[PDB]
Formats: sequence, C-alpha cells, structure tokens
Amino acid sequence: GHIVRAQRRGNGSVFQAHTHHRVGPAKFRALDASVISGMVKEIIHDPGRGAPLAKLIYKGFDSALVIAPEGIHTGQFIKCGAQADLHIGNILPLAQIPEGTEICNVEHRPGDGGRYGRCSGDSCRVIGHTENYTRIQLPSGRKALVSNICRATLGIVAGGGRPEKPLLKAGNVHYKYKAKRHTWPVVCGIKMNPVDHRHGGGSHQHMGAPGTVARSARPGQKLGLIASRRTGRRRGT
Amino acid sequence: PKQVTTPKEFLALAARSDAKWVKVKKASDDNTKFKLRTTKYLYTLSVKPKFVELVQNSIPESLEVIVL
Amino acid sequence: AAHKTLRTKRILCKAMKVNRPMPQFIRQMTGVRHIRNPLTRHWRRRKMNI
Amino acid sequence: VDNRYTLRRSLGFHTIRNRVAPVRTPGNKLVAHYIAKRQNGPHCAETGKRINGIKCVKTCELRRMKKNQRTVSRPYGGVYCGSVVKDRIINAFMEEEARAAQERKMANEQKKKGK
Amino acid sequence: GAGTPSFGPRHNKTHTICRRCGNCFHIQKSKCAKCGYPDATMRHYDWEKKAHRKRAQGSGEMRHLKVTFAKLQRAYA
RNA sequence: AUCAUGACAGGUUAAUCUUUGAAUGCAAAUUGCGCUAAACUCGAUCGAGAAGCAUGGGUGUGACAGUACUACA
RNA sequence: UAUUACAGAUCCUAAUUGAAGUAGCGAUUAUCCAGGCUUGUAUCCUGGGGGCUGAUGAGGAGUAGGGUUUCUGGACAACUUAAACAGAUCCAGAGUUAGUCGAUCCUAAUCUCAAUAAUGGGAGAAAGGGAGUACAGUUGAUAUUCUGUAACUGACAACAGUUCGCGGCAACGCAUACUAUUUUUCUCCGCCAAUCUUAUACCGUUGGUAGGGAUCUCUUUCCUACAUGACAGUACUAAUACCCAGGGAAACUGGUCAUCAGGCGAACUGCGGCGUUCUGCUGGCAAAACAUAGCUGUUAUGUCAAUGGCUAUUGGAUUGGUCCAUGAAGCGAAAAAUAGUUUACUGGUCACUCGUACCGAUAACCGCAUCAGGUCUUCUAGGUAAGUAGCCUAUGGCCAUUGAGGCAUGAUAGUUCAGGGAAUUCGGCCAAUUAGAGCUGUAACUUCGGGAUAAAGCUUGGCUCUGAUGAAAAUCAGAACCGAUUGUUACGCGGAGAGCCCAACUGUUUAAUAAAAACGUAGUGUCGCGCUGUGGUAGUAUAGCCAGUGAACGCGACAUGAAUC
RNA sequence: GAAACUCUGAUGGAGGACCGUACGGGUUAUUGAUGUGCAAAUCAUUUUUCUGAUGUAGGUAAAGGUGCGAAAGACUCAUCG
Repeated sequence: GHIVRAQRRGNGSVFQAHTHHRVGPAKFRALDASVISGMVKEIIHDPGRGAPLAKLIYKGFDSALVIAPEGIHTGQFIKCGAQADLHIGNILPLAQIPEGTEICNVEHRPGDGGRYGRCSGDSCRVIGHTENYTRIQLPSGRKALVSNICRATLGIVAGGGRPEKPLLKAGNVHYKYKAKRHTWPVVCGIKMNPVDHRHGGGSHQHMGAPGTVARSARPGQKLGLIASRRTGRRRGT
Repeated sequence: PKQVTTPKEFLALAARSDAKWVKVKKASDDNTKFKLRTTKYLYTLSVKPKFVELVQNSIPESLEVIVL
Repeated sequence: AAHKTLRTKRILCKAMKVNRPMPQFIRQMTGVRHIRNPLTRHWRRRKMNI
Repeated sequence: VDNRYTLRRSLGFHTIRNRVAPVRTPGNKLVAHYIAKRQNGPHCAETGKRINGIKCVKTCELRRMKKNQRTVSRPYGGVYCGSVVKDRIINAFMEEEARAAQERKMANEQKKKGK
Repeated sequence: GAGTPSFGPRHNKTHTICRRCGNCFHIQKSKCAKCGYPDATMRHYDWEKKAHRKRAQGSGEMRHLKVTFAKLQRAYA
C-alpha cells in the first residue's frame, strides 16, 4: 500500500495554512496587575476567520488585536479590569460577572490570550460560582471549571449566522479554502483503488469491511468512523 | 532653459562670474534673442528692434559675444 | 546573454580563443602528424554545457 | 508611413514601471517615452481625506522643493485637516477644563465640613 | 505528448558551475552533486572507486606534493 | 657563450608565489558589502595602496556582571 | 609447458555485398526577360515585368536559452536532398564605451546560522519595491553608453551676499535649523462595469504650395510632405473632487449615463482656497531635422490657415457593483507633536564596480539535424464587416521551394453530376441542406428563471431622391425607377423536430488506442476531540514539526451526491 | 385602486448565462492523410472552451516502499502495479 491522504497531512508541505494576508494573532494584552480604558481604533476583517477583529489602543500607544463582540463600534471606550462595569465590549474577570449570561473569548489559564468561544456567533454561558473556579458551559454542551482571576470579553461574537446561507457553487468553496488551507476537493475512499485507501477496490463500489474502528487502530488504519459509540439517525435524545 | 522678461535682470545675470558666452541670434517678427549661457541654465531674452542696439552695449565687455 | 555574469563571460572568452586550427610549426618541430586541437568545436553542432 | 516603435529599455514585459507613450520627435520619428509613476500624496488620519495645499509628487522630490510647499502652516499642519483639529481643540480643552473644575469641585465640596 | 512537444519549454538550468569542483552544483538545493560543496569534507564513496580516482590526487598538478616524493627517492637509493 | 666575467631543456635548495579551495573579515549563480594603534610605501597635516581582522579549544593577562560566600565598617 | 585447432551461439569486433543507378529528392508565394562578375548561375548581385507575405506578418525589438552565430575581406575539399563564384560553412583579422538603461541596494514565498546576559544576523526578484536624460549626428559592425547641444540627481568642500517671522475672518499663502522619542502619511496595491477627456494613430469636412505618377478619351485629378524631445516658466479662459466665508432650504430643491445629495447646513454668491487634468502663449527652437531649386562644400525659399470625430488604443479623472474571496513586505523619504540645543537660506569639484555585439524560432533555443513539433512578451496601417474573424492592398520584408518533358492508369485534396432520395451501411459514417440582419410569429412541458435563434413565414441589389433624430461630416425610416426574380451574390455564418437511458448543472481525467455513465461539486447525514487534548509526522537531540497567526457557526475522519416526493 | 399594492414603457447592467475571435487552453469525429513519417505521437478538415474551480511565466516547497493525485494505479526528465 501507499501512505494515505489522512497520514499525508502531517508531513505538511502543501497542507500548511495560507497565512500571508492574515493580520495577526488574535488575543488579549498580558495581565500586568485597577481598570484600564482602551479606544477601538478600528474594526477589520482578516482572511480565514469568519469573525471580525477589533484593534484596541491602550494609550505611547500599546496595541491589541482583540476578537470582536457584536455591537462594538469605532471610538467606543473598552474597559479591561475588575472594577469596570457591565457593557458589551468590556473585559472582566469571571469573579465579577453575573451567572446566566453570554461571554466571549474566555481564557483557560490566566494571562493566556483567550481560548474558548472565539468563532462567529458563539458564546460561553456561565453556570455558577463555586469559590475559585467559575464553572462555564462551552458552545458544544461540555462544562469546564475555569479560575475566577482569568478574563473574558462580554457578549456574543460578531458575524453570526454565516452558514445560514448556502454556497451554491463549487467556486464559492474554492475561494473559501484559498484563504484557509488546501484540504479540498475531497475524493472519497471507496472511489480509490485498494492500494490508495482502505475502502477502495472491488468490482462494484462498496466498503466491505465494517467501516468503524477503535482508538487502538494504527496510522493508515484509522479511516472512517473512529470509536463511534452510536451510529445512524440521532432520533430524539 | 529659462526666459527672462526684464532687460535689467538680464544684466544682473551677465555679471555673476558664472557666464561663459552670450549668443546673438535673429528671430521671427524681426526680433532677436540674447542667449546668456550659465553653468546651470541658459537664460534667453526676447526683445523688439527698438531696444536692440542699446542692450548689446549694456552687456559686459569681458564676456565673449558670438554672432549668428 | 545579454546580462551575463563576469565569470560566465570568462568561460565564453576562453571557449572562443581556444577554438582555432592547430599551428603549422608543431608538425614541423615534432614531426608527428595527425594531431587535432581537442577543444575545437562548432557552436551549432556541439553545445558546451557550461 | 510606418508608425511602429521599439521599446528602448531591455525589459520586455508590460509591468507598471515599464509603460510607454508614443511621442513625435523633432526629426519626425515616433518613439517610446516612459511614464513616471503616479502619486496619491498625503491623505489624513481620521476620515481619510485629501489635505489641501501640497502637491502629490514623490516624497524624495518633495525634499528638493522649498520648506514652504512641504507643509500647511497650522499645528498638526500635514497630518490633520482643519475640522479634525478644531475638534481636538474643543475636546482637549473641555477634558482638561472638566478635570480642572473637578479639582475646584473637590476643593469646594470638602470645605463644607469645616464651616 | 511526452516526447518531442514537451521538450520545447526546456530552457531553465537545474545545475550551475560549482566553485570547488568547477565541473552540477544544484541551484535550488545549493549542493555540488559531484563533490558535495559546501560540506567541508569532499564527497567520495567506496562503491564509486572507479570514478573517485579520476578526481583524486595524481590527476592534477601536484605542485607541492611531487617535490616531497622526490626527496624520499634521494634519501633511500 | 668559449683554457670562462661559464652556453643551456640539465639536477637540487631558496626566493617570487595570480583568482580559488579546510578557506578563515561578512557573503556569493554578485568580481557584492565591510574594519584598523603605530610602522611600511608611494602620495603634496591628510588620502590611498601594501599588510592585517574567522570559528573552536588550551595557558597566561586584563575587564565587566552577581541581594554567591565572608570579614571589617 | 599452455589464454593450444571453429561454419554455426537472434555470438563479439572490423570491413563488404545483392537489392540498386532502384525507392525517392518532401513541406514553404511563382516565376520570367535582358545585363554585370566569371572556365562555369534559373540560383551570386543590378534593372525591368509578374507574384507572395497582407500589422498575433518569415516586419521592427526583447526575457529565458545559445555564445561570436554579429562585421569586413578572401576561399569552395566538405556541408546547406541538383547547381554554386553564394551562405548561419571554412580561413584571417576586427567589434560590445553609461553617475541617469539594468545589476549593485530593499525585502516576499522560502532557506540557513547564532544567541537565550539573548528579542537577532545573513541569503533570497536582470518581470515586485527603487534618486536621476533627452534630442540631433556619426561607424563596415557600438549607442538613452561615443561627439555636439540642452537638462537632472546625489555626495563632499569651503565662500560670497542676504536673514534673525510675517500675510488671510477662513480654506490657505510666503524666506527658514538640528538630535532624540513617539505618532501618522507617501512608497501602497484584488477583479469587473460605466461615463468624461489629453496624447498617439486613423477617417474626416474647408482650402493651399512644393515635387513626383498618370493621359486615345475623361479626371482643376492621384500619391508623398505639411513636423518640435526631456526639461523650465505664468496668463486667463473651464472643468470636476474637497474644503472655507456669507446664505438658512416642503408649494421640497439641486444633480447623474446610473445609484443620489442636503439643518452633522442644500440651492446660490465670491473676480474664495487647493489638488489633478485642460486650452492658449512662450523659453528649449531652428542654429537642428526634412522637402524642393541652383552652385562647387554651401546659398536660397518653404514646412501654412481653419476645425470636427458617432472611430480605436493608451494615460488620467469621476463613480458604481461584487466577496462564508476583503486583495504583499521592507529599505527609504517627508511631516507632526512633545522635550532639549539653536540663527538660517540662496548661489566649485567628483561620481567607483560589473552587463551592453547578434538570434529570440522565420535555419541561431529544446527536440541527435538548417526537424511542417514545442517554448514567455512587446509596437500594431487602409477597405469590406458587429469585428484583433475571413478576404484584398500601401510602408517593411521577400521568390524560403532541383530543373527539362509528358498527362493514360492509380493515390490524395477538390468543384459538378439526369431520374430516385438512405434502397448503401453494424450505424445517415460522410457530405449536402440550413445560416447574417430587419419585420412578423413562437408549442407541449417547467424548479416559472427557462424552453427560444423553438418551429414556421416573409424582405435584402443598383440608381435618383424625400423625411425624421443629433452639434455632428452619422444612422434609421419611407418612395420612385431599373434588369436574366437576383441580391447574408465572393468571404464568413445553426440542418430542425419527436421519444427513451445515464449524470443534475460550470468543471476534472488514463502525456502516446478509453473524455465517459467515471472523478468532482453544492445539498443532506453520521462519527471523534474542549488543548497536559485530537488527527498526523519525525527520530535520538528530552530535536520540534503540520493542522495552529487555530478553538465546536471550529478542526479532523467517512458516506451519499442539485431540487421535488 | 377605498386600501394592500400591481399593469405599461424606459433606465440599469447581475450571472461558475449564451454565440464567437487567437502563435490562448483542451483534443470529439473523419477510425481522413502519414505509418522507409516533417514528427520515437505530426498534418488537414471538423469539433470543445474562451472573465472563469481560467490560462501562463519566473522564484520557491514536497523525493523512491517516499512524494503528489477534482482518483486514470495517473504523474515523478521519451523510463512507473
């Protein structure tokens, strides 16, 4: 057999991110001990990422490409800190914020940059305050103990509802993955011959083998549904 | 190559100790052009045949004068 | 060419001054006959590969 | 007649730097003359508008020109146009005047306790 | 398809003259295939023992080295 | 050039020793881009050429860094 | 004593037969006649016919590559499918001139060392960035490089004369330093579409003068020529963008080809401000260059006056639309602010290094070769026409191509064929018919967008006029009359309709027997994982690489393959 | 037209729309010519596409049980299960 397209993404020659026109890494300023006001100089769109970024100035002018909540405008004053009040814009630690509210770009570790809840039209919800660890629900469903000192932007991330509209033409998806990375178009494994992929070969196109494989299964062998505790139509539940 | 309107300003440019020659030259409409050479530029002076005779005399004696 | 480098130009010089007939007086001196200049060529037939 | 004309420079291709225009010589011969590049010249920060009172030439040949024609006379002469400078005066006055009146306020308010 | 027509656009040069070898210096990869420049050691293998002795000592002038052979004749004769 | 003030295709040793190469002032598909107390040599105090300047490690010499250890204030 | 005896091994190497004076001498417009030079020319040159190429040209020029093929002189043993005095062949000499064109300098994708007391250094583009040049002349070959003439840019020096901040309500104007820090701008950026306008080319209405061509007759005719560089200046005409002063808007007004603009201040008025374009007038500048006329190197006259483009290309201006697409960096330059130190501005010498000839496919490159193949780009005339089509022709370049004689048969590329009209054949394969434009007229079915140029009819020339719309020298409509009923005259231009199957669709694919129903796609669905993680890779250095400049509207793994049911 | 709005004409210039040029990109048919070729894949006529998932140049990245592959076991210097 040959090495399979799933294995070949590691070696990373043509399968690298197209990172040329990307404006910078989206994160907070570092922590550095109250309250600090910060004007939104402008809000710009970087390629690949569906969200906007908003370039702040903590005037020297110290810059920070923070990811943009919805309802931010140019020449708003954003207020990072503990004793900053509640507006959509402001960047509070999880000690201060009320529970049962939608927050954006929340950090895992303090002073980190921002980790959970970054893509367009997403938000971490806050469940409740234990003592040190403010428990929050992530967009998927999963729940996470996160320390109260670490920061999070208030409100929902901008650019919501982009997949509501379908892309009618193959050309629209060509321009989508030009900004991101080469991973498209996908040739299906059944169509390929036996050497190229596991599902390939045979007189008539069909999978033949069970098509559902363990965590223990090797490189080359992990193809199709990996460790699928259910399959088929998820009716109810 | 600049042109110079006033006959007085021409004679200031002539007596700089830059200028190597002046060239006299007949023109259309019975005019004539006094082309002062300088290291940088060539200063031309269009004149009518009323004040043609006086200007040549006005020019410094030392500077060489090539007639055409 | 044009836009040749200098050390490219050095090789093309040496390749054309070396291209000539063998002199007459070596055959008179040594008395050997049938020696050809090895670095003779024609531009159209054999390329240099330099 | 044949009015076709060669490129003079040894670059063949039709890039932005290698562009030509046909011109009649003194000798009745058409010939390539090469186009010098366009310049936008100084826009302003804030809004993004053209300031007046300066030519769009290259900034290198802006140096060769007189110091007069490089600038506009006011404070923030080149960078900011007129009405944006008016707004900076009004705000930077009344930000400082409110802060100065705050020092008058916290002087005046605390004196009520003594009397 | 793969023959005469596709020989047409063959104008770029893969290899260029090499400084140490002077012979096949790879422009993109920057290495002399024949001699291994710029590795400080000079390339030879025992599987090409034929091709090595074309390059190796004896082939050139030996300006310093021939006079040091000639001393050792005189001392032992 | 001949009984020598010694011919030259002789043989050594010593000079001179171009651009390179371990290649070594920094590079190189480029005759690209540097730096220097005196002395040297032309050039008429101040330019140029000539000749220097690599990395690694050894012994010596010097200088800097430290809320490392310690004494005397 | 042995590298010891050959007819064979599709044996090895070297030479040589028949076939055979046979197959064949292709492709590319077309050659003919008189002279010159010669032992000798259809071929090498001259002159004159007849032709071809027919602005994506065998025209004039360049990247990449070639490397002397360039140029002059002499030469024909060989080569250039015959011939040869010719040649990209042979031989002997000669030729490539730069501060302004390039390289050099900066970084991009990307590659490679070093430090971690570090926060980088270096490489990487002869199409990106990038200070600065033009004309005329000259050689057997070089020219934006040489000469003449006129500019311009940078760096390093002193030195002479001015000057120690003012105008406008405002937009802004006018003569002002340097170091540093920070901030901003220029450099500077996708694609598509529309309108307006310089320059160049071309066609035009009005004339004109210089020379040449044409002539039985006709033509106050036909052709050529009617031109001004970089650079520097300052008039008022007149534009659009934007801003300023007054002005203070519904009976809403102003404005575009189009969208539109306005109390966050419109119309409108200023001999406003300012940027970019424009017209005229100069300097450069007629001294040059070109065309006539005459004299033996140079003297004469002349290169003029008026004013349109519905035509094209280029530069620029004013805008719009489009994106789950938002379309380089760096060196460098100027400005501003805040400190501190202050006088400034205008007006001789020098400019290193390396490339520079010619070809650019048509014989100079890659295909073993002077190979009907292949290979990036530039300047782009007239007529016909919707035209960068096809067809014809000025400027420029050419006859690339063995000759002499025959003409039955056959091969191949072509026009045409009475009557029939697919009977031929596996099969309407092939060819024929259809065709451009204007005016009529258009069905079932449909995802309501399509189908649709559906189908099916008619008209089309020449000549003399008339009218409408524009500014307009253009284009459209209408009527007479004419003869072989014919007219998109050559050139170029769909045969059409009615069923059924497969894939929805634009797209991709076995370079060299398969272009499809195969692959792809949007759409639909399932599975894994919250970063100390997941899917990879990588290999001994406790190396760090890819998704990741990333975070579930995400990343990765599969399967189905638009919509409708 | 009581209204909600919808009839006629112009304006406008959207679309992985259509016809159609090339020394553009492909290569359907004649199973034509050639098959001692001009050519170790050509020529003629016909045909497909022609603002895009477009073509194309230079530099640059990926290397042999690997690479890359809108997948044909295709391609990786006339060489590839």
